[PDB]
Order: sequence, then C-alpha cells, then structure tokens
Amino acid sequence: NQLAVTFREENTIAFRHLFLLGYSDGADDTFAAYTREQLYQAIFHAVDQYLALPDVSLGRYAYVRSGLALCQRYYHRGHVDPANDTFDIDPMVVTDCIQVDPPEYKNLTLKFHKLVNVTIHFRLKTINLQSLINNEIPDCYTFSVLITFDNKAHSGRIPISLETQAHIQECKHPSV
Amino acid sequence: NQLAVTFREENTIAFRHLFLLGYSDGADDTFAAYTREQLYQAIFHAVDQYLALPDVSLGRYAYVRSGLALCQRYYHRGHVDPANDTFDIDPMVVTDCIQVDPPEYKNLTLKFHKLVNVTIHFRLKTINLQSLINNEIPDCYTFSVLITFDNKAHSGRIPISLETQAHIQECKHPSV
Amino acid sequence: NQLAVTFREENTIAFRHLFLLGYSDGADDTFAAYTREQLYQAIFHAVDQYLALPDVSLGRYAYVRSGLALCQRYYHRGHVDPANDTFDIDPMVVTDCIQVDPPEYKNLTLKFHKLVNVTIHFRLKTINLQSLINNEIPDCYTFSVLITFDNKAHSGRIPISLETQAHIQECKHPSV
Amino acid sequence: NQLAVTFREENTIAFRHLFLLGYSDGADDTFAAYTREQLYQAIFHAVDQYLALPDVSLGRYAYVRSGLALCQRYYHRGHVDPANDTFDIDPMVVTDCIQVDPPEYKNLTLKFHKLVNVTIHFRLKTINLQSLINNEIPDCYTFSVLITFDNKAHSGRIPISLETQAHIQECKHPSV
Repeated sequence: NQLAVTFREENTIAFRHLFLLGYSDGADDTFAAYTREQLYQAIFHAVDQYLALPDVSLGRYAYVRSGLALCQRYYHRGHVDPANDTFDIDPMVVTDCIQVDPPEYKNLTLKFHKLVNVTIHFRLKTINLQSLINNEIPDCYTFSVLITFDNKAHSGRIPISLETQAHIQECKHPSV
Repeated sequence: NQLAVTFREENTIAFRHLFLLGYSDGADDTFAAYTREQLYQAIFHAVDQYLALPDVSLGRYAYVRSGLALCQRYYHRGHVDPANDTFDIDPMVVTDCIQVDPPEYKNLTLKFHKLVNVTIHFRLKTINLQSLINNEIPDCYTFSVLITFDNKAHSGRIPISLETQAHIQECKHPSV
Repeated sequence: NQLAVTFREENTIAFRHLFLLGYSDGADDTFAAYTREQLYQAIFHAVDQYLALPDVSLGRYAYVRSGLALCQRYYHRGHVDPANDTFDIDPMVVTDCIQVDPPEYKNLTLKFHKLVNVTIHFRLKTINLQSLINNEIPDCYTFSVLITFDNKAHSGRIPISLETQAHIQECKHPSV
Repeated sequence: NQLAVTFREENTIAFRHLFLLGYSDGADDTFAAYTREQLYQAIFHAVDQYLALPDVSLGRYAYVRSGLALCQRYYHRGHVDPANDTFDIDPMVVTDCIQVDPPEYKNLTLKFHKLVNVTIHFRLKTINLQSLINNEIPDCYTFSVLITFDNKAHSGRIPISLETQAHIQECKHPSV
C-alpha cells in the first residue's frame, strides 16, 4: 500500500517537474508568479508540456477524454480603482474555460484587474508496473491533475500549486 | 486581522520579487550588492519596475503623489585615503534626491568614496478585495515602500532591504 | 583509516561533480531526470566526461580494462497500453550493453515504454598520495564507479545516483 | 569591539563575493573546483578582480606593496602512474610564485599531476569609517587576504577558501 502511496506521490512529483515552469524540489510552499508574463508563461508551459507528453515524459501516460480545461475565474463585475479610492464589485465568480484536445488557447487574455484564479485540469492514465516486482499484478491508475494559480488573496503574489487524485481500479485484461 | 497581517506581508513579499533584482525567497538577511555595477543595476531595476508597474504587476496598484524619491546620502566632506593612511571627514550626512514622476534619473552618479546609503521611497494604493470572501467590505490600503542600500558599515558589502508600512482607512465609496 | 574513508568519499564526491550533469552538493536524494532529453543528456555527459577525464580532471586517474559499460535494461516483452487499459508483460529483465573503450555509443536508443534502468559502469585507478603527509607510503586505489538511472518504480521520475567501491592494495613498486 | 569583529567578518564576506568566482553565501565548506578549466577560471577571476578593485568595489580599498603573489606548489619530483601501478615521489614541496603589480600571469601553467595547492596572497588597506557613528575616530585596517586552492588530499576535489587577517593601528593623521 505505502509503496502505492509512494506511487501517487512519485507521479505527482514528476508532474510538478514536467508542468511547473521553473519548479525545483523544496519550493512547494513559496512557488509563485509575480508578473503577468511570468503567469502567462507558466500557463502556456503547462499546456504545451501536456501536449508534448508522449514525446518527452519518462512515464507511459495516456490521455483521457476533451482532455485539458484551461479555466480563468473572475468577478462578474469588477471596477477596482484604488487611485480614486473606490470600487464597484459583484462578488459572483464567473468561470471561463478553454478546452484543449491532445490531437493538436494561446489567444488567452486574462482579466487581471479582477482575476480570482486560473486552473488547468486534466487526467492521465498509467499502469503501476512496480507491482510486478512483488510478483503482483499492476494496478490501473487514473490521475486527476489540478494546477492552480491562486489569486484569491489579491495581494500581488500568485502562489502556484499542483495537486492530484488517483482512482485505482483493475486493468481490463492483464498478461504476466 | 491576521488575514490582514498576511495581506501586508503578502504584498511586501510581492514587492521584494518585483523590485529587488535577483531576489529569491529565503535570501532576506544576506541579500546584498558587492560591486558598483551590481548596485547601479539594482537601483535602476527598482525604478524601471516601479514605472512599468501597471503593465507587469499581478496586483492592481495605484500611484500616489511626485511618485518616487531616489536618494543617495553621503558625507558633506569625505577625503578617504587608506593608501597614505589618512582621511578628512565631515560626518554631516547630506541627502541628494531625484524625483521620479510615473508619467514618464539614469544620469545618477553615486559618490562611492563617501556613500552612506541609497534609498528609494514611494507609496502604492491597493484595495483589500480578500475581505469580500468573509462577506466584509474591502479596506483601502496605502503601502509605503522603502528600499534601502545600506552602506553605513563601510565594509565593502551593501545589504539591500525592502520594508513597508500600511495605512488602512475606509475607501471613499464602495459597491458590493 | 578514517582519512582513507574520507579519501573514498572525497573521490566519490568529485565523481558526482564530474559525471552527473547539473549536479550540486546536497541534491543527492532528489537528483533525478524527468524527460527523455534530460536522461539522454545525463547519459551522454557521463560518458563524454569519462572519455575526457585525462584532460579535465584535477585528479590523476587511470583507465582500467573494455573501459565503460553503458547498459540499459528492459522487460523482455512490454506492451503497456494505459489508454485501452491493458498490458502484456514478460517480467524477465533483458540487459543490452554498449562497450566504450577510452582510445576513442551516441546511437543509443532507449526503450522508454518498458525501461527498467540504465547503468554506466567503469573503474578508475588512483594513488592515495595523501599518505605521504603522515610519512607513510601511498596506497593503490581502484574505484568501481556505478551510475544508476533507476526506473524500477515506473513513476515518471528517474532518480540518478553515483556510488563507488574501492579496492585497496599495495602499489607495485613505490619510491619515496 | 564586536562591531569591529563584524567589520573584519563583513569585509571578508565581501572578499568572498568579489574574488571567488561563482561564490554564494552558505557555500563556504563545500565550495570547490573539480576541473582544470574551473580552477584556471577561479584563479584568473581572483587576480583580474584584484586588478579591477578600484573600479568595481563598493569599499575604498588601497593596494599595499609587489601587490599580489600567485603561487603554485608541487612536489620537487612527481611521477605518478596509477596505470602501471607505481610512482616515484620526492615529497619536498616546491613553491613557484608569479608577482602581480597593480599598475598593470595568464601564461600560468599548473603542474596538475603533482599539484599540492595554489595560493593567492595580497593585502588591502581600508579605514573603519563606521567608528564615526559612535563619535569615535576611525581605525586604520590592513587586511591580509589568503585564497587557497587546496589539493593536499589529492582526491580529485579542490576545496577553495578565502581567509583574512587584520592589522589594526592608528591612521597617520585624521580629521573629524
């Protein structure tokens, strides 16, 4: 089991290196963007990487399906004018997504003045071959990847995180 | 409150990344310049960034007003000649500032031989939108930013720091 | 003795800097590859360095003999198809090596879909001159270097490590 | 006093950044060279920096006098042949120095096969202006800088260190 806990954590760590531009171990809770170009770059790197996955990954990952949802969230209405010290805000959070299908989004225009966050969602399928070592049959994993560029604090600093969730089932038909 | 303590600290952290050339988390008490070009570069980066703020920041900051004071301080009289082992000094500290107005200083010439320090001062206005999450009304923050290139130790090493101070009041007229 | 423990550890540390592309102290247990080009690069750097050893090393190392074994290991049979949720695997591990003789492998093609690991093996001979300080006679060391690109976890992350083993004997004929 | 302990340590820290190529805080006990080009580069950087000191330093340092001694040390006789497992060594350590006078060594050819170490020695004069803050009269410091590329362990790894020693006296004639 814990060798499978390590399988989820190992795969997630790999995802951070693969999809998080400029990521390096130990940076998890300080990793963040501070400029618009930094943020656009991080977003485009994560999607491009997703699209190049078959050619660059050291793991054999399979796409699931639309494949990737690039979503930005912002206030339905956001007039923020710190200069004349006022604002007119409608707190309802609106979601705008761009679907990306692997068999191929850069026109993306973020509404920085009232941005709540940006998320990139997608799933990846992989076989836990390691199980073969213990003479067991490999599990069929489905990873749910969630990359978040959180701006909920509206503090000029946008922390970036990558989390996952694994769905373990039994592969259709194995052969060992 | 502490979520507002975090609002001041989060904004300050963002300022360190935005205005401190080559800055990275964890470097706070060792961050420093050691060469003249390093120092000129740090100074010009902080001002250029200040001027580009509207186009590069992930936060919606407003200028306040002159906007930025680039000041160097040096001894009224400073003949330092370690070679012939003497010096003639008048300890009175003279301040020379260059005002920078956003709607636009590189001729700056530092008096290295008797430099006491260089400071960059400016204020930024921002709304604490986060307060909307707790169903409260957003505060109107005025950040006072102070970047110091301290040479008071005259030790060949010039530590660089960025500190801030927040003035919290109530925005003119809000709308939620 | 412990000064000889330090001789083995010092030499090994040097090997990590010499043969591990992008290596830096303190990275030992997180050091890894995540892309195919990263892995090919690490492998080619270690071999090229090995071949350039006489011209770049600060230590006087001697080749031993074939000199270097660049081996990749993979499952005898590996059809991994996470997309259609199946696999057909023959767990027997097959080893394919490429011998490299110093008096000179880039056509290498890794079988990523069923890669178990890659290893680079070679020996280096060196004299422990340090022993001269204590007025003793220098030992004759034979270092066995093993660079492993371990993919046994099939988790998208390939940790890279460099270990050694020393064979201490008495040099043929010394002169001090 | 301790503010003067800090004056010596602050100046030394500055020297590490100024003269040690690729140096960064916290690297003190792992800082080292591993290749011949790395070592030649470190050596030439330290001398070039020394020569450019007046134009690049943030401190007002004065040369003392020849100014810089670039010395390499090696065994009087060193035939090291790990391949045919023998050696013929005369442990007497020979010193070969190149004097560098500021009013201006790259032909340097290190005897890597029997190198004991390389050292760079020079003195710098500076006034402790800080003393003016406490209303005291500034001391006249003479820093003795010693950069060592130690190969005494003959282990393929050459640790590099920079140490100093301060001679405090009273400046000829001060004026405050």
